[PDB]
Amino acid sequence: TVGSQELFSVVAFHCPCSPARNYLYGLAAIGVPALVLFIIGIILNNHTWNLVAECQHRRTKNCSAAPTFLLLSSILGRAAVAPVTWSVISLLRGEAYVCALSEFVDPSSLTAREEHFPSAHATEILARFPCKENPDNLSDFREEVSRRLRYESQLFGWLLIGVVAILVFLTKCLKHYCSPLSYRQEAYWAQYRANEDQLFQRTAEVHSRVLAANNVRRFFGFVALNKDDEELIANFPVEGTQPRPQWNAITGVYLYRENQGLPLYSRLHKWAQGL
Amino acid sequence: TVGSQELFSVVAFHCPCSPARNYLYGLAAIGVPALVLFIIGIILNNHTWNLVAECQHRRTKNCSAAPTFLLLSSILGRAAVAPVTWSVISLLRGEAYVCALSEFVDPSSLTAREEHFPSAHATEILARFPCKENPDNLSDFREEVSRRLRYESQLFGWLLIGVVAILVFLTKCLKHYCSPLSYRQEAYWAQYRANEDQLFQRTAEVHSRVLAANNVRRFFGFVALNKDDEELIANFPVEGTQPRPQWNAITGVYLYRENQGLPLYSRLHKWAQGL
Repeated sequence: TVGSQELFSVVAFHCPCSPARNYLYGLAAIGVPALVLFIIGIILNNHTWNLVAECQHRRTKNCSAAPTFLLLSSILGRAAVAPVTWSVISLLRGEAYVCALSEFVDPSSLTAREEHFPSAHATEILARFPCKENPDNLSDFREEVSRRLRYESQLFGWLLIGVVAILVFLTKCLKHYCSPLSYRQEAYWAQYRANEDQLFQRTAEVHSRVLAANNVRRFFGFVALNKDDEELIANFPVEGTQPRPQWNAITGVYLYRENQGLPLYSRLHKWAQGL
Repeated sequence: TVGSQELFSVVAFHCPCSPARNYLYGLAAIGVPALVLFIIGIILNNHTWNLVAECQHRRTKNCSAAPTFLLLSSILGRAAVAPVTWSVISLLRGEAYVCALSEFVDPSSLTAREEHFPSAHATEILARFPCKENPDNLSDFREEVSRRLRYESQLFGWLLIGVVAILVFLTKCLKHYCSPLSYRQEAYWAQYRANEDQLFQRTAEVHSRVLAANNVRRFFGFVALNKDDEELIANFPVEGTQPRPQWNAITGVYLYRENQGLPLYSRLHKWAQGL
């Protein structure tokens, strides 16, 4: 609240009342926060790196661009919410759009009201309306064009949130309509991927810690463990880790080939059933 | 004073702050009072009618256009003082001239001050300066152009009163330099014309009254006189009046022919010496 206002004050809009310049600032303050939120949505997502590790060394578009497209749909479903929550919250606030298109209004009524105002004065005085710099001779006209431009901004924001709503609906019906499986089995697959990822993180931490303890014990002569780590060395000994081709056989896109009719829900499962 | 202000209020200037119109009003309020004062100066002068009676039935430009020119110089000396006292008192007041040439100023500084003001707005806002209708953005500019135009008006008024001063000086040196006589004899001639005109008016009233009394006495049987008129009938009887060619021999321009060297100062004197 307090720190939220103290951070929202610097990011707040300040319309530069200048023609052919304010619309560039409006485009920046709309798009560039939406762009950085979009790119950190791709950054925060981990399955993007699964995709790039799938296509870099394998160089395999052999299946199709459609499993990559469904993966990318999950990517943008995690990611692209952040640009579109910013674009609509700017558009319905309308400040960026009035600062954008204040210098594009038909000045005919303004020229009739301002005793034949010339386009050199008209475009510049149109740009000065979002700073409320209109005089008393044009304050009502500035309020009228400000309300019409606020209308256009809010209508564009509502149309954009409507079309992204129908877009997310259509990609859900596409994902369930181009599905190679049920929706109960897709839920089982989602729970399998969550269980495998959580179990794999926990066992990677445990196996890495046991390997580190064996190396340290080889160095010093002993190790410094809590009782939990003493139980870890007691329970799960290691002779050696896993080779890098065997590690490469695990990563990649989540396949759904079915070995001998029985399904394989991930590449680790494919690798385990392959042995 | 009080009635003078009550009459000066209606004749006072009211500048119509409108372009290509206010200068016509300034030209009217300068010239037309000067024109009517000039024409009533010709009307009030009686020697104009002496000139037109000299040139109408005689149709005689036989002497020259120069005695007519000296007579007309006396005409305008009596007359033309009234237009030129009006033109300078309007010009030094400056209101007619600022109302005239407010719509002719170079609007370049006004266009630079008024954010590229167009000539459609500039000429009309130039015309509105003599009503002090400039805003705060141009009040100082209106004061500057008003003072410069007041300068131009007062300088033109001073130059006009200077040139009419040198003009009246040059026509006096012309009249004394193209004089056919002395200046003492010209003073004697002026006193002769005044004495002849006054004596002729008095004896015309007296002789007309005695003729009217003789006609009335022929009608009723008597007359109604005061004691002064009784003395008038007692002193100056009339048999008959004077014929119209003899009356035409009196009127005309004041000649200065000299019969046998001895001068004749007016046409009555010429007529008397001719008998």
